[PDB]
Amino acid sequence: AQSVPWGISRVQAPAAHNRGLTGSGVKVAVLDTGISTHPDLNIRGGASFVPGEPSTQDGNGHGTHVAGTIAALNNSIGVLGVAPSAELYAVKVLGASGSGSVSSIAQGLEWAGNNGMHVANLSLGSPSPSATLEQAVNSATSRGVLVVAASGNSGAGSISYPARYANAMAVGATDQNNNRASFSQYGAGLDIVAPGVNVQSTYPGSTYASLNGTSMATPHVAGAAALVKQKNPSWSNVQIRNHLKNTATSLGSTNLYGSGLVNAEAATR
Amino acid sequence: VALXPVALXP
Ligand SMILES: [Ca+2]
Ligand SMILES: [Ca+2]
Repeated sequence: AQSVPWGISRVQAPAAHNRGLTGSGVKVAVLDTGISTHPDLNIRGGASFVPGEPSTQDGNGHGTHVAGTIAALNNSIGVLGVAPSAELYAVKVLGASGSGSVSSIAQGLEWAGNNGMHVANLSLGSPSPSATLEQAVNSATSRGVLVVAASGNSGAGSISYPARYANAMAVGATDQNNNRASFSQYGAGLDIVAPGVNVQSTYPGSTYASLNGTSMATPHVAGAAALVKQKNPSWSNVQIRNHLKNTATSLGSTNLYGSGLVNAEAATR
Repeated sequence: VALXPVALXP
């Protein structure tokens, strides 16, 4: 039977699904370690920019887990994504070890902009800025891509890059009580938060795993953006971004939580 | 560097 992970319920995705909003027709690029073929995922395509790993299959597990939060299929098995009918593209920019270069990430962002992706999920970061990365985020934004990125897991009061760049939407992590997870980076630039503790999702080997981190929070927001895009196909990346923020549930200080907890019901009503 | 598994530059 299919389970609905706590985080999917918390962001109120089922209410959106009841309106017929599932992310149908919306192209979402997952810039990560790959996405492995899985009975609870439909992968529409992708590309790899990691030397030595020509396929988009996932040798780490991280990308597959992130992908299932966005779009695990609505059926009789596994779990359920925020946007179960979104069109997932696997853009491999990190290797099986979990590391990548700024060059590979920038190639992924260029690919997303050149190939019509509307949302790009970046569950990755670095404590250091890179002009190359900044330019790539800005270029993708100008081509219509909503770039969604994780705030980081150091627990500090400043956020990682690329999330810290203006044109990336930065996502922090909450726990089961809507508290900021202790590891979740916060501070100037934080846009919004989403569940990032004990997140069950798809994992390679046709199985499921529960993981923690801002990497897991981020795809809740990427998924919510796809729901808004399906409802409002003429809306631009920045319009979608602001609408998600404006309809978020305030949790207190914008410094700790940004606009608050993403709410897919409010964002699609 | 990095958050958990993803790092990129220092
Ligand atoms: Ca399922
Ligand atoms: Ca930002």
